[PDB]
Amino acid sequence: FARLKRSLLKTKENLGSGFISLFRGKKIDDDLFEELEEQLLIADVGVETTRKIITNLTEGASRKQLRDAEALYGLLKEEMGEILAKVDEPLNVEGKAPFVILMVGVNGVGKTTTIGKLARQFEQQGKSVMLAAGDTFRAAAVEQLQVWGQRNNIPVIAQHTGADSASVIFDAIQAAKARNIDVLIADTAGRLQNKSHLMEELKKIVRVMKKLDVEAPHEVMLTIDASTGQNAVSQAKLFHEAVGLTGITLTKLDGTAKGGVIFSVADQFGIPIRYIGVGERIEDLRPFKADDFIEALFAR
Repeated sequence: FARLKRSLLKTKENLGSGFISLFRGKKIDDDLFEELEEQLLIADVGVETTRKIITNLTEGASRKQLRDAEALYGLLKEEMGEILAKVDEPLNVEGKAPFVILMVGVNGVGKTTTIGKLARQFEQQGKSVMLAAGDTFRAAAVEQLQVWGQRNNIPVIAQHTGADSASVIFDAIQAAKARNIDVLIADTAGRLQNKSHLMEELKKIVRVMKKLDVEAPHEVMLTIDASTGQNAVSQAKLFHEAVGLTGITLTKLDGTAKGGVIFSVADQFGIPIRYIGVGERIEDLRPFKADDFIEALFAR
C-alpha cells in the first residue's frame, strides 16, 4: 500500500516505522519507555490509550524477558494492530430500500464533500443513490450538494434555507422509497457552538425517520478530521453521547502528524471506523482495513 504509506509519512515520524530509530541500539529501561510515551502522545494517541499501550508493552516485554529495545517494535505492531482490529467492521449498505446513512459531525470537517465521495463509490458498485440536504441553514452547503448532484445525475432533496431538517429528511426517505433508491445519504447541521440545540435537532431527525422505517437510520456516521487531533475525540464523545454513532469516517490523515488519534478514537469508543481519508481522490476515501493500515504504518 504505497499510497497509504505515503499519506502516513507525518504520522510515521513518531509511530510504526517511527519507532525503529527510537529503539535502535537502546536497552529497555524507564528512560526508553519515557521517550516512547512521548512519541505516542505527540502523535495524539491520547493519554489513556498511550497508558494501555505502554502497560501491555511493559508486560509482554517482561514475559519474553527482552533486553534489547529493537524487539519492542513487533510487540507494538501486535498491540496497536489489536486496537484497530476491534473497530474493523466494514460498512455494508446492501439490501435496504433505501439504506439510510445519517452523516453527523461539526461544520468544517468536509462532511458534504465526504457525502459526495461516498455517493460516487456506491454508484461505482452499481447502487442507486439519493442525497438529502439536511444542513438546511447553510445555503452554501445545500447549494454545493444540489449543483454537484445535478451534474452527476444524482437526485438531491432540498428545501428553502431554514427548512426543518427532520422534515427535509422525512421527505427524502419518502422520495427514496418511491424511486427504489438503494442508498440515501443525509447531510446535517454542524454548529457545535450550541451543543444542546444541535443534539436536539439530530435526535428529532432520528425520531422522525421511524415514521417511515423502524430501521432508519441504518448507519449514523460521524465524520472527523484527523488533523484536529484530540478535538476529533471530543467531538466523537459529544455526538455519541447524544445520538448513537454506528460508524466513523476519519479524514485528512494525509499530511498530519496527529494520525495517532485513530488509535485514541478506536480504543475509547469501540465504534467501527468505516473509512479513512488518505488523499483527495474519490478512492482516497478508503474503506478502513485495520491490517492494511498497520502494515503501511509500520513498514520501513
